[PDB]
This record gives sequence, structure tokens and C-alpha cells, in this order.
Amino acid sequence: PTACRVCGGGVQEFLDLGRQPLSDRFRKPDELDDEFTYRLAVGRCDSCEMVQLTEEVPRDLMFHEVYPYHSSGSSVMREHFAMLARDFLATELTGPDPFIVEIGCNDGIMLRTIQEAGVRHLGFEPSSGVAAKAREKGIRVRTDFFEKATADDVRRTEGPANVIYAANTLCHIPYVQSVLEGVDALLAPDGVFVFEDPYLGDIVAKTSFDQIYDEHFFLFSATSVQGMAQRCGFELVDVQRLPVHGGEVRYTLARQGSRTPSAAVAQLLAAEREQELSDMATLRAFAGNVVKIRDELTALLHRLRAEGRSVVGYGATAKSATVTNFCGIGPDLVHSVYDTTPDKQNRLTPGAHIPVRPASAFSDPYPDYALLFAWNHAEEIMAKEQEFHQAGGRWILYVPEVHIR
Ligand SMILES: Cc1cn([C@H]2C[C@H](O)[C@@H](COP(=O)(O)OP(=O)(O)O[C@@H]3C[C@](C)(N)C(=O)[C@@H](C)O3)O2)c(=O)[nH]c1=O
Ligand SMILES: Nc1ncnc2c1ncn2[C@@H]1O[C@H](CSCC[C@H](N)C(=O)O)[C@@H](O)[C@H]1O
Ligand SMILES: [Zn+2]
Repeated sequence: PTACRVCGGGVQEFLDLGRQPLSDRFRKPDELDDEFTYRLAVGRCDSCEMVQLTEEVPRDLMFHEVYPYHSSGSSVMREHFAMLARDFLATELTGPDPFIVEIGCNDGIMLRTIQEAGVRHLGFEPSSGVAAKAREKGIRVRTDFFEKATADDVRRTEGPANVIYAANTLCHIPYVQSVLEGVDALLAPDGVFVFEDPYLGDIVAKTSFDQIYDEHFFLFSATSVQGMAQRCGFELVDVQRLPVHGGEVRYTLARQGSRTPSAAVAQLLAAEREQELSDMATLRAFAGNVVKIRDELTALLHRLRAEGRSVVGYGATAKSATVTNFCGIGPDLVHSVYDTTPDKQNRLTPGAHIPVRPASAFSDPYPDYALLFAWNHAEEIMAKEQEFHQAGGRWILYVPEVHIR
């Protein structure tokens, strides 16, 4: 009976994905087979309806000097964030001396556009290796976690921020109340705090359980986000659904009563209520479909082997740690995983220990099948791998169901 991180209410578990490793730790082949593990389980608060994990992994075990995810490895996402930056430049950052703070800037994928507009800005990036990649682009970055105190410090030296933005970061931070206190300290009275994160609605519709892993503490909805803002003096004033990362919502929070919520907020709220998205029964039905997908995927993977078909994976996603460890999938079933990230190549996946090789190594002679872990990048990947499919190689997907095509 863990206490909700937003409100302190009681959290009821609906899904247990068992013992899991750190999702973003990629070991050299000769490293000790010891890994940090934790119990990955998800529940819903009874008071505010926030869906959240039941065990926190300490921040510093996940985010540090060698954290390996590089945002700019995706062309879709480079475009996606450059367009978002231009939109803030045309709307919220038209003053004499605007200021935008990004929480979790990573390699600078969004802030580069703000820096090239000459606008004052600051990225928080506690993972110093990717922080340095953003600094190389001329971005101003602080290697610190955003929380109340570091926000107070930026308020004291730099003044208020017109925009605070976080993408695929806010749902990573169990200490969201501290973040929100920092937002309260730092945001201009007429500013916005905008964040976008994997949306509970899409996870349930797609049964995309690999969206649940150490770094995703919260599975936000419009319902839980509205409650969360309210309990903090903010108000959810816009929502926009996004296709990226398997389905997200971008939430816009403002000081309460400062702006009138768009019709979009009330409409999404009513669709979630109508679909009973956060009801414990809907969430338990999702958990039972997760089990059906495990059972189908392992049966397929085993049949492929019995039929002497070769199988690899494509994309060394954090998400895949859930898949391989919950389903029991290792190198006997999926021999290698191909990935464009240097820091992940010539390493082994967490827990399951499948070797990671450069994507340039996925080439003729192709394997018979590629299990598509980077399924949120399907179009971008398939576009670069038409020869594989032309050769008769096929993709195994497990979202929204197990199928080959
Ligand atoms: C586009 C492309 C990617 N790839 C490779 C690169 C990446 O390792 C991985 C994709 O990881 P991708 O789905 O983006 O994020 P991941 O689940 O890891 O999750 C990471 C961690 C984090 C912050 N917790 C999160 O939520 C998201 C935003 O990022 O796949 C190719 O090989 N070829 C390609 O053409
Ligand atoms: N409290 C916090 N403040 C700011 N960044 C944080 C943080 N906790 C984690 N992070 C950073 O959040 C980043 C998530 S990776 C995704 C970053 C990028 N916005 C994108 O959408 O692709 C990591 O680089 C991690 O170091
Ligand atoms: Zn709660």
C-alpha cells in the first residue's frame, strides 16, 4: 500500500511485471552478471486517479554521466521539437526579454532552435554526457535535476521564465510535487508549464505495456493531470494529442484562473470519463491483455525457432527491457538487437543480455525476422530498411497485438 506521490492517497496495484533491471544500463559483454533490480508494478491512486509505479528507483541510478539515450537519433523527433520551439517563439516568447527553461534537454534537440533564435534559455540536464552534447551546440545547460531548490536558484539569478517545458521527462520524476513547487517559484505569472508524456489512453488502447519501466513513473491522463495541477495552484488549460512515442498528450498548465481552458480540455476529460479510462476494471483488463500478449509473443518466438527461422531485434529501446525480462526473451530467441546509438553498441541489453550491434550491421544476408522494439519509430525505420523487406524479411510487432508483416 504505497502512498500516492501527488496527493498522498492510497495506490491500488493492477499490474505486476515482476523483477526488472535498470532499462538504460547497457553492460560490456565481460562485465559481472550482477545488476540492480527492483519490482516493477503499477497502480492507481484512489483519491486523484494518478496511475503510477509502486517502487521508485533512485534518480541517480538512472540519470548520470553515462546515461545513453540520445534524443537527436530520430529525424521525426528532431522535426517534432524544432516545430514546437518555433511555435513557442511565435506565441509565448514574444517579449522584450523572454526566457525559456527546458527540463530534461538531453542533447539539445529542442533548445538548439531557441538558441539559434537568440532567445535566453536554460536546459536542466542532470546526465552530463548528453548535457555536453547540448553545450557543444551553444545551448546553456545546467547539469542538475530540476526541483524546488534548483528552480529557486535559477529564479534568483535569471528571473522568471515565460515557458517551462518538459518532454518525456515529467513522467520520469516521482518527486513531482517538488518540480511543481519549483515551477511555482520560477514561472512568470502569465507563463506556461508545458509537458508531454506517454498517454494512459494510448497505453490502454494499444496494450503498450513496454511503456512501463523504471524511468516512467507516471502514466499521465487528462483526468489525473487536471487533479494534479489543481492541487498545486495551477490549472490545465490546454491538451493536444501527439503521435510520437506511441501516443502522447501535451499538457499546458497556467496559474489558476489566468487563462480560460480550451474546449479541448473538457472534451478529452469527457472522453476519458466515457471510456472509463482510469477505472480499476479497465486498468485490470489492460493487465490481463498484457499477459495475453506475453503468451502470444513467446509462443511465436519459440515456434520461429523450432522452424529454424532466425530472429533479431531492432532498436535497443529502454522499453524493450520490460519486454525481454517480463517475457523471458533472450539471445536464444532473439540473437542480436540493432541500434544507432554508439553508447549502446557492442554491449548487452539489461537483464536479458542480448548483444547490441550497430544498425549498419543489419544488412544482407538479413535475418528472417526482426522484432520491432522501436515500434514507435516504425515509419522512420522501415523507410531506411526497405531492402530488408524487399528481400522477404519481416517485422514482428507486439503493439497493439502480436502480428508479422
Ligand atoms: C529512430 C531510430 C531509432 N533507433 C534506435 C535508437 C534508440 O536507442 C531506440 C529508439 O528508442 P526510443 O523509442 O526513441 O526511446 P526509448 O524507448 O529507448 O526511451 C528513451 C528513454 C526515455 C527518456 N525514458 C524515454 O521516454 C524516451 C523518450 O527515450 O532505437 C534506431 O536504431 N534507428 C532509428 O532509425
Ligand atoms: N529532475 C530532472 N530535471 C531535468 N532533467 C531530468 C530530471 N530527471 C531526469 N532528467 C533527464 O530527462 C531526460 C529524459 S530523455 C528525453 C529528453 C528529451 N526531452 C526528449 O523528449 O527526447 C534525461 O536526459 C534525464 O537526464
Ligand atoms: Zn493521488
